[PDB]
Amino acid sequence: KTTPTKDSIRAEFEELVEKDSFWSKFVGSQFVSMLTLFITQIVYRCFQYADAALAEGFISTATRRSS
Amino acid sequence: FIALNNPFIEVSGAIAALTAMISPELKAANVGGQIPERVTLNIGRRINITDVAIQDLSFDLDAPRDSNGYFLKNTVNLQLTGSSIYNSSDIVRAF
Amino acid sequence: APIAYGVYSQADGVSPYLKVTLTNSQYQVTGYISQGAAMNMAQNWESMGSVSGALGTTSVARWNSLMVWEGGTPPTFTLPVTFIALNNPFIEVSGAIAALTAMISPELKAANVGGQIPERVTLNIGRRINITDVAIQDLSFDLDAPRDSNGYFLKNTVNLQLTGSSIYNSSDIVRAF
Amino acid sequence: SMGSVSGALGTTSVARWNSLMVWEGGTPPTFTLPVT
Amino acid sequence: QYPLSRYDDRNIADPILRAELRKEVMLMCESNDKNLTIYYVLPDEQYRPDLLAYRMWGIAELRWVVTLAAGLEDESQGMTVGKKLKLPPATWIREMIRHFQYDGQVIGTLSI
Amino acid sequence: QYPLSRYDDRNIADPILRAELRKEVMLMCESNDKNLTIYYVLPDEQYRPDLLAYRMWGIAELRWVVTLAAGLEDESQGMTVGKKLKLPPATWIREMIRHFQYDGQVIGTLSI
Amino acid sequence: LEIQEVTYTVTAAKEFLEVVLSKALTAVCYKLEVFVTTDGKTTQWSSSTMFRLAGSKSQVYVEFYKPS
Amino acid sequence: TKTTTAPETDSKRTQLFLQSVSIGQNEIPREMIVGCTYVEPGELSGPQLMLMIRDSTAYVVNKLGVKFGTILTVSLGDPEGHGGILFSEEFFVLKAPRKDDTVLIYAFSNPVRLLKVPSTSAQYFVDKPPSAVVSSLAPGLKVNADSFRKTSTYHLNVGEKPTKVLQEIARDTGSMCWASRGMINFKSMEKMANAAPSLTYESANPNTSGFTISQFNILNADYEYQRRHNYRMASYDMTKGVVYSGNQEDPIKFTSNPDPTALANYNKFILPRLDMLVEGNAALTPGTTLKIVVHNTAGDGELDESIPDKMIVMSVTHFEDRFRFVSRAQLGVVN
Amino acid sequence: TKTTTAPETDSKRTQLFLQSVSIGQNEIPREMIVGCTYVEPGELSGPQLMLMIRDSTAYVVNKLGVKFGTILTVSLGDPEGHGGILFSEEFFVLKAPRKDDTVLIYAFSNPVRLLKVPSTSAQYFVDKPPSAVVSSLAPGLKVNADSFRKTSTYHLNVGEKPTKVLQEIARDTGSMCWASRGMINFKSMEKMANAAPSLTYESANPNTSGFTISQFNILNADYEYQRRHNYRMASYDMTKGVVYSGNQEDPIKFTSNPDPTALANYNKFILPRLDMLVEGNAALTPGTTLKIVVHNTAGDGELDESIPDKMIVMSVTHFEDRFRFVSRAQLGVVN
Repeated sequence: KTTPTKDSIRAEFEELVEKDSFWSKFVGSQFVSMLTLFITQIVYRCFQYADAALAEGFISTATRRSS
Repeated sequence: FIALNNPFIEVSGAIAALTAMISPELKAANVGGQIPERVTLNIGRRINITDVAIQDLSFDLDAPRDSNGYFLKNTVNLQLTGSSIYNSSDIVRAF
Repeated sequence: APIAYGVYSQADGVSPYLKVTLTNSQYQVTGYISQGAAMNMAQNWESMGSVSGALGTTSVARWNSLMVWEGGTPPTFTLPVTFIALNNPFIEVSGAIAALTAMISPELKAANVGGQIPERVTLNIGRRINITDVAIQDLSFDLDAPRDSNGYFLKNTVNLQLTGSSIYNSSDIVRAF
Repeated sequence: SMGSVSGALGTTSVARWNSLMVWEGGTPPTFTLPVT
Repeated sequence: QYPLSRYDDRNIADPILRAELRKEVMLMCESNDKNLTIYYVLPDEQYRPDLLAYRMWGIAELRWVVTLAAGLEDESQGMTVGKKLKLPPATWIREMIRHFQYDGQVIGTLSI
Repeated sequence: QYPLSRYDDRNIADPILRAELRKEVMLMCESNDKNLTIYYVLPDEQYRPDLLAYRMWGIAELRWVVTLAAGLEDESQGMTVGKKLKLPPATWIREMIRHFQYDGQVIGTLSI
Repeated sequence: LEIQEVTYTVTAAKEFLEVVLSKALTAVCYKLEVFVTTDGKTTQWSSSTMFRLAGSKSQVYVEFYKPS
Repeated sequence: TKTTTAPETDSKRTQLFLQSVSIGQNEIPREMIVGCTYVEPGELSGPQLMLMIRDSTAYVVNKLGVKFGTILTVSLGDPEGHGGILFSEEFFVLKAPRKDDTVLIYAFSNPVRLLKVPSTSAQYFVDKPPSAVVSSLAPGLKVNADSFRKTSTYHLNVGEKPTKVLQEIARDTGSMCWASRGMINFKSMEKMANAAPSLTYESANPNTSGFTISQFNILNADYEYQRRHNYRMASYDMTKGVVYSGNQEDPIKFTSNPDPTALANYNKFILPRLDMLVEGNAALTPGTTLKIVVHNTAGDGELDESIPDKMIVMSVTHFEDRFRFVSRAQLGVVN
Repeated sequence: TKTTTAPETDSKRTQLFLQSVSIGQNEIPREMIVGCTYVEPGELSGPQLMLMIRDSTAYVVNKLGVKFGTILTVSLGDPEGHGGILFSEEFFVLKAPRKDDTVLIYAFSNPVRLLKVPSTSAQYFVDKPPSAVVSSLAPGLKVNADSFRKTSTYHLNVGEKPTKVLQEIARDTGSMCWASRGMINFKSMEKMANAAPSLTYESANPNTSGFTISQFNILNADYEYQRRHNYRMASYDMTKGVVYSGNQEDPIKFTSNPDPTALANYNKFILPRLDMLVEGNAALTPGTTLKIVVHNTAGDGELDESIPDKMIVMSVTHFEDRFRFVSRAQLGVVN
């Protein structure tokens, strides 16, 4: 998915985790949710940075005076 | 009721008897026996009514008790009714 | 094994004939009998009839000349239990109230459907009246009772209403005594 | 309230379950506090 | 399925067509209407627009508005402590996102 | 006509087609899902899986699940006392039985 | 002859990844063709008898029939 | 194959009107049924039934499978009450919704249900006596008829119910139809007016030797039913021309059959007069003639002359709840 | 000319289902509206609306002039509740009586209102694909279709609604129609039976991960709807003779179009089974497939097998009073 929400990344981790002895135990737990959210923050930052820079590149679609 | 010689026969058996008279019998084969049985009431010796129906009952649970656990005194509040509309000539016979 | 509460012990000198016990699969509560307990039953005897259709075969088919039976109620009780602490206030007065409050409530987190319904108790008044499958309907207690230095009640009083779970037959209700 | 009739009974278990009192709902605890 | 909140600007899938909504929001945030609120950046909100969004509106997905109004492109650069911001209510921005998400037309378009 | 309890595996008449349902149940019992229950075999349940089925679920017709999970073909073969078993809930089993009785397709089939 | 298609995405490597058609589609079937699409490129994958002479890079698959 | 088995000895209980209900060889406990409504109409609309069954455990619909096409074996009677009759019939279920831990079952009588099925193919009876047509259309009922005179032709098209042809036969013969208790009935209207009563119903009399009416309704709207039959019939016959029948001062109306006997009986019917509610008599069936005596309950005990002495039963409804058994009837007079 | 303006900043309030109502560029205060009923049906009867507005000062009808032809701009959504959706639609007012210091407004959706106008002149489409007919009849809606195969001829006479031709197209193609939220929908019936569910509704389960049903109705009357479709279709074709289609043991019925593909799809429909009432979900639209699990609340927690696992939504009704937001749905199964 192009738009990453926390639920999508957590679901990806859960899909990848299964069929393992160690990790499959902790599928539903607080630690996994916190780790996934902490990781999703970077993905959100990168995607929004790309969108914002692409938008502000042109004069016709610039949203700020300095640009 | 108040016991003088044998509490079970005088005070603690009467309440069980009344609680038996008030309830129906639903394990009976015929239809007339499934309705609660009717009673004969006699107030003193001078007022007689047949086929009365008991429609309410109550008694106290803070009555004096015997060393074996039986009541020595109690009181029962009863509500009774006739089973048909009496005629002018019939009702005089009850007295 | 249920957990005991109330005035179950014999250190106070009161006979078991003057105590009420409520027992179920988790708790057991014991208390005294106050001055206003009672037991009640009722029946309903009787519109569709008219004067012009009366008379001066079974007796059930003639509903215009005789009285008819409609239904009845299971026996009901009103028990204002009483507790007083003598040795340890928590297990006598402040624990029994919590036990009753737990027995009156449902449990919605259980797996089975039948385990979610409030459970039913066994009532034994003194030693001579015993009724099974009794459902608790109402409950109440006061909040201005005397307090201990640690904050637990030294005396209380609980008013309860109990009901049967079915209509009794004439032969069955005699056994209850 | 009213029990019922035209019956009693001597498959069987289900009939009795219907006759037994039903649980309908509840009420959250309430208080009456005269503060001073 | 994993949906999106109604307060997210990502509801418009094209990064170029989102420019109209961003321009309208930024133009509002520099005006002086009577429904505007004044909020200063606290010392603990230098790197966290989510905290500012939660403290102001109660919704945490509106951090893109806070990033836009400060004049930044990424969230990794810190805002200047003590910068005065003016922020509109949530309903307006929400309907504005919906407007460009659906109608998309520019305010003032003449139709027949 | 003698009705079969809705929790019986005999509800599927062919012993070969019942193998798929048995495989699914065994695969679930060996996983590490978060709503399983852990039960150890007690000394008085060595030859009686029905007692275990009644003590865990409350239903006595679920003894085939206990026999399957323990690893025996015959009910007269004693279980090992103290063996750790993981057993799923009853509604899940009923749903699987219904699916394989009225639809009878593999869990990962693709349809149009 | 008529042509109908069905598609399945991959979430992880399950090391065998069997794909099963429906009962009705298997009732009416004449040929089967498999395509795998990765980063915009699509190719056919040939069939093989068991895995008799292929290893570690060959794009092959094996057909099978369920008891149902 | 179907086997005829003996009744079981575990049913020791006697009821008021509804005695037992069974699905095949299995019994629904009788205490679970809280309602019952049995209707016997005066035309070929068949006997109907409706049962309300308390089902809180999801047993009647879930495990017994009660839907379209279920056949119930119902035993109805009153061997102790006012009328000691007893009979057994089979019913066919049309629908059964479930609401509020209750199931309402709508059923139709099987021998009449088979007569209310649209025809897949057309059948024509050319120059056949009415008896052969009735026997061929309904081969499962006993025929009780006294008003068959001539022979004629009848047509049954595709998609039409067989009951339509029977109603046409009734109209052409001038009789009254109703199928109840295993028989189909054709009874002439002219001979019904001269029939002696069999029961006596009285009001405001407590020393009566018969039964008693508790509630009754007087209908004075005789024009409401005579409005539709106030016409002069006419039709075309290729060898006679135009054939008329009926009065001389009424408007004309055209039909198709140019049969003088059929035309003469086109305007015969029964005029309803009274509705009454009694205390559960199971001997009241349509076609019964009763003697009615009504006294006034104020003034000077004057008899009501507005109610005729002899009346015929048209429709009967029996109803049993969990406490009481009641009947309702509609009475009428031949025009 | 019409100008597209920005929303005002004076509307700071958020509601449950009804967010705002406006007439042009002027707003009716939201606190004055005490009722709201929005209906999305499963056929081309269009979305409907009904508002009850308290007007004691004589302002809504007197000074605003609300009568036939008033266009309302209504914003409906639920951005915080169970389903976070939000949309805007326009409505056309038909009538608005005033009683007891209150006004009841009956409105119809404008894009469908334009489709429910009788035609002044007749239009015939000779040998046209269905897509062109749909685009020409309703040029304001987006078309969502998957069941168009062939080409045929359609006729629209004087005084007939354009919706009739669309319903005929649906019957000839075998699909389901409903126009909601700016789209017109044609979805095939054979592909709907193989669709995976999207939501889960459970009863008597308090540990569920989905939503919860509070009241539900079980309908067992499947014959009531199958009675009308139990026929064998036949028609006349000048080059083939008589053309049949359907079963072999059912009565015959004649139609006019001798098209085998149209004849085959003449008897397809959806059979209603269940009605339920939930706690205000705004994501429930017709065409949705749900998974339903029902537990029993007495006896031993047995599952009810009389309710199928997957169901389709047919009709949806949303209702908001001044305290609570509720939804009602009708569910069915493809024959």
